Amino acid sequence: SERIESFVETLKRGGGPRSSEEMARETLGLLRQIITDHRWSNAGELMELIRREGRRMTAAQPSETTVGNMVRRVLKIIREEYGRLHQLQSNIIEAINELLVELEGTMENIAAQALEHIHSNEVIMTIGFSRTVEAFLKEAARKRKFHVIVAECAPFCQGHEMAVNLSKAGIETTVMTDAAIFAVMSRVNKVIIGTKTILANGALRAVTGTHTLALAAKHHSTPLIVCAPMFKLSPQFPNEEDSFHKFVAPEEVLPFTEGDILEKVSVHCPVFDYVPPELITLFISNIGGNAPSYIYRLMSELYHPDDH
Amino acid sequence: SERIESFVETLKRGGGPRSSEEMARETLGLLRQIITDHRWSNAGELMELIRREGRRMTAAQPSETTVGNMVRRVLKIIREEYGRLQLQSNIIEAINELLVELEGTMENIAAQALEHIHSNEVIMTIGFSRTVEAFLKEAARKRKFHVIVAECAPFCQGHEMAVNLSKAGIETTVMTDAAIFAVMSRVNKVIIGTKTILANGALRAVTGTHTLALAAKHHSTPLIVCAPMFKLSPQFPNEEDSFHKFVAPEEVLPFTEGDILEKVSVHCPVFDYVPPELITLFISNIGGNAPSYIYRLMSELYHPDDH
Ligand SMILES: O=C(COc1ccc(Cl)cc1)N[C@H]1CC[C@H](NC(=O)COc2ccc(Cl)cc2)CC1
Repeated sequence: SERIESFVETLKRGGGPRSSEEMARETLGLLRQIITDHRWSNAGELMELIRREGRRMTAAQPSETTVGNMVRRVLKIIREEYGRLHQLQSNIIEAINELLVELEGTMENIAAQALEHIHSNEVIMTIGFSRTVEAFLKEAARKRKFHVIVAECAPFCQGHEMAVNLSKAGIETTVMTDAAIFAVMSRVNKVIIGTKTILANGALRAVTGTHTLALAAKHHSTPLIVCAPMFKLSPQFPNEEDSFHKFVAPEEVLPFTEGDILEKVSVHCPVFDYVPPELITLFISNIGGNAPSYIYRLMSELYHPDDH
Repeated sequence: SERIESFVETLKRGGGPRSSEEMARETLGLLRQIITDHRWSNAGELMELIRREGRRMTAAQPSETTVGNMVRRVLKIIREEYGRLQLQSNIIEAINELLVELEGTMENIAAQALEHIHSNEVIMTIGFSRTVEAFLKEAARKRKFHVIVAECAPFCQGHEMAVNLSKAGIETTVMTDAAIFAVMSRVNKVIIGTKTILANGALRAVTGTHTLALAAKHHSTPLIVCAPMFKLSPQFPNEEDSFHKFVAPEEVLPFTEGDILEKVSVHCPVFDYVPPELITLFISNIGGNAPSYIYRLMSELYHPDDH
C-alpha cells in the first residue's frame, strides 16, 4: 500500500533512526514490497517504477544518502539479474535477501580488524559520536590501556554521550572543547573520525568540525583513518553546491533571548562540512582495507552508469 | 715563555680536553700571559701581537672554534678598552671578569629547565654533550618522562651518556641511528647539543644532526639547541670542506678483509650541517633568543675585524 507515503513523510519531518541500517532496513523494506507485488511488465517497467519511486524518495531531505545509495544498488542487482536472465522475481528477491543478510553484519566484521591497528599506550583521538567507531574501539579493550581524546564540538553537540558510553567500560577518556584542538594534536597519534557519507572522488562529508581537524593531521603528519562501512559510497562528485548540508534553526547557536541584537545580525548554522581526499590516509571498510586513491574503482564495483 | 708552542703542538696532535673550559681556560691563560709581559707599544702593537699569535693559533685543526672565538673577544675587549682610554690594569682586570663570567655557564644555562620539560613528555636527543646532560639532570625534581637517545656516529660515543643518565634519572632507551624514523612519529621536544654555531644561524654538530632535524620539520616538533655563549662564530658558511674532520676510515671499515680495500672508497665525516631554517629556539646563557635574532647578538660581542 501507500504506507511509503508515510515513510515519505517520515523522512520529511526528520527524527533520525540513528543511521544504524534502519534507513537501509526500511529502504530494503519498501523496495522489497514494491518489488513484491506491483504492476508487471517484462521490459523494466519495474525498473521504471524504481526510477519513479526512487526520485520521489530522493525528494526527501537531501542528506540521507543511504536511501538513494541502497536504491541504486537495488537497481544494479536488477541490471545484473536481467543480464544473467538473457521467474525473475524469485532471483531478484532472493538476491535482495542476500544483500540484506550481508548488510546484517557490518558493525562486527568492520570491528574485528581492530587489534591490528591500535597498540599499547597510544593516544588515539576522535570527534563526534558514531556507532561504528564506538563498537570498533570497544573490541580493542582486550589490549592495553591507551587514552582517548574526544572533542566536544558541533553544538548542538551529540558528542558526550559517547564519552559516557566509553569511559564507564574502557580507557581513560578526556573531553576537550572544540576550540582547543591545536594545543592538543601536538601530543597525539592515530586520529579516527566516523563518516556521515563519503563521495566519489574520495571525500568525507561529516560532522561540522571534521575540517579544521584534518588540517591539523596533515600539519603534524599523523595518519587519520575514517572507518566507514560499505553502502555509503556515494556517486555524484561534489558538483551540487550548498545543498550539501543541513542548515538548522539558529536557536541552537543563539538563544531567542537578548532582544534587538537579533534584529540586524546574521546567524549561520551548518551541520556538515567538507573533507577533501587530499588528507585521508586509509579507509577501514567492510571487506578490505583499501587506500584513498583506489576508492574510485570500488564504486564501479557496485553501481552502473545510471548514477543520476 | 714559548710553552704556547707546546700548546700549539697540543692542539696539533689532538687529544681533546672535552671542550669543557679547557680550550677557553687555556686560551684565556695564554692570552693572559702574552697580555701580561711582552713587547710594549701604545698603538696596538699588543693588538698586532694578538693578530700574529692569533693567526698562528688558528693555524691549528680548524674545528676548535672556541680558541679563535675567545681570541676575537679578547680583541673586542682591547678595542673597547682603548675606546674608553695604565691600560694593562684595565685590560687584565676586564679579562679576569670575562673569566669569572665564563666560570658559570653550565649552571645558569641549566637553571632554566623546569620552565620547559613537563610531566610525562617523551624528550629525545642524539649524541652526548656535557651541557645537555647537566641541563637534563636539573629536571629530575619534576616528573618521570622518558629519554630516547640515538646511538649514532661511529665511533659511537653515544652511550656513556645513557649510562650517566639512566643510573641517576629517567627511563632512557637506546636506539641505533638507523631507526630515527619509526621513532620520531611518537615524540615531542627534541634537544641537541652544538659543536659550534655559525653567524647565519647554523649548527655545526655531530655527524647525524641532519637527517634528524629534517624529521623535526617533517612532523613539526620543536628542537632546542642548548648552547652557551662564546660559541657564536662569525664567518658565514663560505669556506667549504674544511668545515669538518675527516678521520681514518679504520673506524668505519676494519683493516681486515683484504683486497676489497684495494678498490673501494671510504668516507668518514665527523660533523654535519644544520641550516637555520630548522632550529626553533636557542636556550642560552643570558636570555632565550630565537633563531632569527642571533645576528645582532653576534654584533653585540665582536667588532668588524672578523677574519
Ligand atoms: O598518558 C599520556 C597523556 O595523554 C594525554 C596527554 C594530553 C592530552 Cl590533552 C590528552 C591525553 N601520555 C603518555 C602516553 C604514552 C607515551 N609513551 C610512552 O609512555 C613510551 O612510548 C615510547 C617511548 C620510546 C619509544 Cl622509542 C617509543 C615509544 C608517553 C606519554
